[PDB]
Amino acid sequence: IVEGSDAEIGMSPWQVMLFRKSPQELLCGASLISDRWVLTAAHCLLYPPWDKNFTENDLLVRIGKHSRTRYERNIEKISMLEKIYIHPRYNWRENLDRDIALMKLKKPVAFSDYIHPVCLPDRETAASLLQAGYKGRVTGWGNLKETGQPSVLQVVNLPIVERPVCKDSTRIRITDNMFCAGYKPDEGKRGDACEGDSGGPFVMKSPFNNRWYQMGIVSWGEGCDRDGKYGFYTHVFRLKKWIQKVIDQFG
Amino acid sequence: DFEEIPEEYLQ
Amino acid sequence: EADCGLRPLFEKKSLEDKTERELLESYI
Ligand SMILES: N=C(N)NCCC[C@@H](NS(=O)(=O)Cc1ccccc1)C(=O)N1CCC[C@H]1C(=O)NCc1ccc(C(=N)N)cc1
Ligand SMILES: *[C@@H]1O[C@H](CO)[C@@H](O)[C@H](O)[C@H]1NC(C)=O
Ligand code: NA
Ligand code: NA
Repeated sequence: IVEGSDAEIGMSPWQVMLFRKSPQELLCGASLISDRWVLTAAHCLLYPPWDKNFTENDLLVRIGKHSRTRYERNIEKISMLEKIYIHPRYNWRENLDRDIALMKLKKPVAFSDYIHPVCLPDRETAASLLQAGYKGRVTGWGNLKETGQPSVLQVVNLPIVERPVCKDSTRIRITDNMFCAGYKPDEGKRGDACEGDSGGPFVMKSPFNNRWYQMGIVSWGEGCDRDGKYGFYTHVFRLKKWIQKVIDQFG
Repeated sequence: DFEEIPEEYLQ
Repeated sequence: EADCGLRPLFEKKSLEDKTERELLESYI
């Protein structure tokens, strides 16, 4: 996260770290959506242009974390993966369309003050909240700058950007399964997700029921926090039918 | 720079 | 979950975090 701040304790209790077993290192962010299911970006697991193809046994999920590097004894919980499900129409060839994956845990994780699931949006909440200018929040342990790394989880609030501005910021073909967020050059304030924040949640707090909803997944961006560029996020509601289908069939 | 995690979780 | 999206250290105890108001203020 570039130009963010340290998270408060328990501020993002659905935040998950995807951790490589060997060598031991941060792979990506992710989010807890139930006691057994974790949501992330497909490109965290499968990206052939960079020879990335992780299987279940390569990774661990670490939940309840605040410190990036410490083993947070008596606070974090570490889970093994039973199975990975990548969207069947994930477009890694072109533009990362449908950049979404689910991971089923081997065993249910116990909820605590530091571990708690985020809500997935319904159509109405998505319609109400996914509007240009409305702000969401992104969290992660990724790079502090485009080209170092944070001691603890970082957070930044960013406004959703109008689709034509998103499109005009890039040569990539944008789809309805993506949205973008960030400040414009004229707006002064800045901030963005970065490498390592991939897969983490873009959340919004509903003013109707005071619950946090995951509207996006950190997906891609041209550099980090560049003027005139924006961060792109997987549109969670647009892919919710797939999410439900996987959970219904395999849960 | 990562602290080793308990061996029980590794494979 | 029925209790999804309500944080034990915040919503569940009616405490606000330091910047959530920034979000609310944008929901015009
Ligand atoms: N081709 C054109 N013209 N545009 C699309 C570029 C997509 C690509 N951009 S990139 O600059 O390589 C991303 C990056 C990599 C390393 C360090 C910093 C930033 C990118 O983001 N990719 C390529 C495949 C995976 C994904 C990724 O790295 N995602 C992580 C990520 C990086 C930055 C952001 C952000 N919001 N700035 C978000 C996610
Ligand atoms: C990735 O790994 C799986 C399982 O080992 C394999 O079947 C697949 O062909 C590999 N390559 C992909 C998905 O592009
Ligand atoms: Na364009
Ligand atoms: Na920018």
